[PDB]
Amino acid sequence: PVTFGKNDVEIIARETLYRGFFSLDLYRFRHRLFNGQMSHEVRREIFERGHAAVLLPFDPVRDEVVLIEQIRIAAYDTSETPWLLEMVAGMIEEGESVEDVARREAIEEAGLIVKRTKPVLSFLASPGGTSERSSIMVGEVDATTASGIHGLADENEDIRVHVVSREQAYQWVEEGKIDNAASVIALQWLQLHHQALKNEWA
Amino acid sequence: MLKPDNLPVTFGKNDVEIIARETLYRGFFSLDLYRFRHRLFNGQMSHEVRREIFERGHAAVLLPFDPVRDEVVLIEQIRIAAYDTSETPWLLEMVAGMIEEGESVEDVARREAIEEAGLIVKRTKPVLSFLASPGGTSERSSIMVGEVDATTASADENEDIRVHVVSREQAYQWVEEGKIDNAASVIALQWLQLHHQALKNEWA
Ligand SMILES: [Gd+3]
Ligand SMILES: [Gd+3]
Repeated sequence: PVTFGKNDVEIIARETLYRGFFSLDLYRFRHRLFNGQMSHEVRREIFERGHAAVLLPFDPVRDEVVLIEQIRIAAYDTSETPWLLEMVAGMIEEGESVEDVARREAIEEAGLIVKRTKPVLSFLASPGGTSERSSIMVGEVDATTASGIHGLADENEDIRVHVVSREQAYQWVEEGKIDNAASVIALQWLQLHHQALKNEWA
Repeated sequence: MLKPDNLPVTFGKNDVEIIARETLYRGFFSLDLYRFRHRLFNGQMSHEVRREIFERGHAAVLLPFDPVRDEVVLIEQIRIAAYDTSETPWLLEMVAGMIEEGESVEDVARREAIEEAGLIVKRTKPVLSFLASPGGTSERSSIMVGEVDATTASADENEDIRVHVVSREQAYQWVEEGKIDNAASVIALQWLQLHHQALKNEWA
């Protein structure tokens, strides 16, 4: 399929336009046109904010899924509410594995202890404006042991756990009641592979 | 009075308030800074919270699908941002384009289908709209499946965009193996692998 590779691109230079907690970078480069020639200097503004580790909490026996609720203001302007139904996830720091970063966040965010995890898919949220990459992973868990609201909240990441059936969470995806990238993919992947997974596990 | 809309979530837009939006940087793509407060699940009010948001505009995505031949039309194209975490910045994607004032999702989809793939979309169908990374971007992409005729595959941006026609099954397998890892394509192709027989019957 794809022809060209990293030797077909010459990155002239990069710059940081802004730098707070997250940075916005500038990539200047030239590449192979599909007709064989190189292109002029091309410019692209790239949002650089690290890579993500995701984790789909799935209870094989009960055939349920554990969802995480929280606010995401970014969603405000194009959704009925900034509060979203999500998967477990954290930003991958220094030299951490996605597996660990994912199991570590399953305790913190949903108070669950993942037992047996399996990789799903690794995607780019939007190659057109951000270098961010997400690795999903499916994780076996007992829905029954989820935690609840925190009396003394984490205003940074204030979370409310939601436990629903596998089949339902999926309809919410099809219904548009679950529209963040990580969730839709993971849940879509589950709908296509659940029967095989319930048998492999349990 | 009129009853409140339903929410599969606990709080609505009325439970948070956006104090302001300072601006960190501005290009054709801006980086804004939201300052806001909101209810916590413990029933209390949060102190002021600041968050950097990549304002990137919103897109229109189209999945070129040939029911009768059961093929899909892909677009190959470079996306520098994948350089650092991919073996190649050249990705296989769907027909997409930015939606701007006075334009409907279906319009951009139909327009971009001709200038990127040189295909003429017949019947279209709303599949699903998703948020890329609500934790740092406001971006939103709406998807549609476009009834196409793979033989008609062509194309304007040809030196900047190469079109590939493959069968549904081969495309999906490339998502499974990771040869297709961009959100728009992954979400689209999975949806299709779950509905094709019904879509083929519908457009039959
Ligand atoms: Gd955390
Ligand atoms: Gd265009």
